[PDB]
Amino acid sequence: SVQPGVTYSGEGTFYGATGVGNCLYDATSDIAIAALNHTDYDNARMCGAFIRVKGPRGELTVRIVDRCPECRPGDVDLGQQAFARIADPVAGRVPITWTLVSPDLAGPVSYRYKEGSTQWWCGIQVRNHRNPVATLEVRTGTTWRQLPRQEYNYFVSADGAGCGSDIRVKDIHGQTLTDTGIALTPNVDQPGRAQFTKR
Amino acid sequence: ASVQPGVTYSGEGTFYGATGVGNCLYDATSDIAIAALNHTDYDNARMCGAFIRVKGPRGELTVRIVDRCPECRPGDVDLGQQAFARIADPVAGRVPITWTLVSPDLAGPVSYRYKEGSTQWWCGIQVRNHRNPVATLEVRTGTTWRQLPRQEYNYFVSADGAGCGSDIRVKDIHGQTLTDTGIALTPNVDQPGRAQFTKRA
Amino acid sequence: ASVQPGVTYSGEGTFYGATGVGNCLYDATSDIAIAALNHTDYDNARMCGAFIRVKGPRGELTVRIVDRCPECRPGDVDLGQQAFARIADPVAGRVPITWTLVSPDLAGPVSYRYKEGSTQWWCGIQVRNHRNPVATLEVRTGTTWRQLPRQEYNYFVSADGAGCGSDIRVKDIHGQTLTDTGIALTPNVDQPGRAQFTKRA
Amino acid sequence: SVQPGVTYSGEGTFYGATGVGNCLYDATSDIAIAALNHTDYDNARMCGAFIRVKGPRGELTVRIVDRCPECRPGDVDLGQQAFARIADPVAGRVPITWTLVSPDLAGPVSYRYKEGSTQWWCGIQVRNHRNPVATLEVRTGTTWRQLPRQEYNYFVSADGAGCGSDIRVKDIHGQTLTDTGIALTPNVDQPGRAQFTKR
Repeated sequence: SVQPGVTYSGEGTFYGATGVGNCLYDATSDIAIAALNHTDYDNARMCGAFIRVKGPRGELTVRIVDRCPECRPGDVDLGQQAFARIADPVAGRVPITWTLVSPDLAGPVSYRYKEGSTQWWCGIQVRNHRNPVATLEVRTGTTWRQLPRQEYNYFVSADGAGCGSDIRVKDIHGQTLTDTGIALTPNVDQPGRAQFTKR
Repeated sequence: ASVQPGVTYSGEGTFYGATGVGNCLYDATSDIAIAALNHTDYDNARMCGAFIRVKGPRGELTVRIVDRCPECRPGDVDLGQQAFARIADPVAGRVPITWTLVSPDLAGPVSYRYKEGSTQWWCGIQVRNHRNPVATLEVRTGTTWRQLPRQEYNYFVSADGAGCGSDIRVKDIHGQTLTDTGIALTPNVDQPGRAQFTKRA
Repeated sequence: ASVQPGVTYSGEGTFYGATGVGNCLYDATSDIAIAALNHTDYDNARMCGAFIRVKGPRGELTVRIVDRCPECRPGDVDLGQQAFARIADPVAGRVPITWTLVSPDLAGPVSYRYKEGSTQWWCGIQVRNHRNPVATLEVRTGTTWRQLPRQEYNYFVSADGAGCGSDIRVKDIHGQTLTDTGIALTPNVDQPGRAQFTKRA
Repeated sequence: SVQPGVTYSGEGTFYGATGVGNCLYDATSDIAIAALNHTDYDNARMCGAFIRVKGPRGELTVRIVDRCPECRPGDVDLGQQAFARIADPVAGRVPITWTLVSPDLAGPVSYRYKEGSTQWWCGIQVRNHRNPVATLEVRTGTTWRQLPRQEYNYFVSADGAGCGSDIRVKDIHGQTLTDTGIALTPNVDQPGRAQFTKR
């Protein structure tokens, strides 16, 4: 699995990325985006990860927004303009190396309840996270309940437990941020009060 | 993450020739109160070592999960032969059951076991004697911590050796973390930690 | 193998900006009647290229499956935006639908496409223009045949190159086999076979 | 995936095999049985496969009856007495090489309906097959329906379609055997009329 501090080798390709994809983020005007190969995508664990990709002609930090099912471990399918920053587009497929980075990013994490969320059933997506998210939990009285991440990058409470309650997220470095006062309001990005530490 | 505390599940109970060995990679035991859990609820070993109180037509018994039943449906439990006779007529073969996760009295702290062949270059760690089911295990890497993915065979594995032999911390399904140090990198020896998870009412 | 001929399914229809590219690895198309199928029913690309007749409040439309929708539930279809408007009011966004597999009129035989980079050491073959969903693909190895496993990206792959460039035979979900020869080991070119699967009433 | 005509390398271990296991076969007095590592087991595709295993002290053909989740690709967890034919039990873990074989085996294939099979739901297991089975289908009028194999080595018709009808099985070599007159009778092994070719 993808780990910080490790340089991976693979192949870079490109596609018509818009920001929509398997991570269920919104379309973006930012070109520095990519789909990650299925293996490394890891059931959305790498959604929103920033990776710095080196190609024959340059390097660029991109955000993972999508999954590439036919790409092999180590492979990255960059957006068309992102690819042109690191390689000649005529080459089509080029050697790359890349690493997971913890970049500058302003503001706190935010939370988005999935369409149709209520106290009976809900899903939560984390947005604006500096480092990849490992887990999400919701408070159930005196204890907390982990919500399983789905490949489409929402953490789901299938029976509604904890929906509308306190939320806490833990990144891949082991840091936990706890958030109160997130309303049970589908389709709105709600800021928390903290960001993960820049590593 | 189907199985949740505070929920009563319905299903069918069957039995098999359980010895204590199985998909959770625990040891043979003389204890009767053991069972295999259906694949769905087993949940990639998240329910390994869980204690569930099972009610059948002839009684109730708290059993620990030591194995996985691939053909059993959600809600189903394949009990050890002697455990089944405590809650049902063995001649029946298959009976209606209800069950729930429990947080029982348990003596001693959690323990850790390094997998055969573990070194600083590759390792796996199994948790033993945990009062509540374990959700996650991490090892310390300098100033940060690294999650080790649990395999279906109930070891949390560090494929590149990072954190092997370092501090360990485990988080149960209720959200409580226990941190342990001084666990030596010694394969196939159970080593006690400092504490047990809280008993949940 | 959830989706079966002769069965009608209920679910929810939504829409997305479909261009024809997607998880089935087909080419961009100007055709209206395309859709993504929910992950469960997509079934590891078994439903790639399936034709389903979808009914919504405004009427019915036969669409071909070109993509997979991971967040959609069993029974759900994520139609192309223009296709959706044939069966429902786009302002509604999400509508009840019913649908079933169809065996439509289709011109010409099946065709085969070797994946980029296919050689004697590794190859993948995609089937195109098939009237009914494909179940299996095999390549001839001397006196026997070898199944190539379908990947979720809708190529049947020979991981070690065995049978690459050999005779090919495909079996549809109705159990009919078509055997084809003379398909060259030439990546990125659609090569026609000699026959189409039977039209099923 | 496991193919004929290839020599695989791995490690041999042993366990208390009785014949019961992930393939849902019955207990047997034959000691020449083994569990195959999860990857090569391949969702029961290798259930009932015969593999010839060479260890440091001997060679033995065993039948796959079970799955070993912690074993790596190429690894075989033999029954205790089978292991003792190819290695000293005190060694515990030994290098092995093995191949998929098409051995002598008498009688035709047989079929077993799973407990609880009816016109509304059924499962079918194939027994006494010389070569591994790839697919099983049941006849639905003028067409045939593939039944998906489960990891527990029954092919299941979730809605009962084809249950009690004609059955046909195709082995990994591409040979199809068709059988009529198999009754919808749970828990009995019913012989077909043919065996797969000895390759």
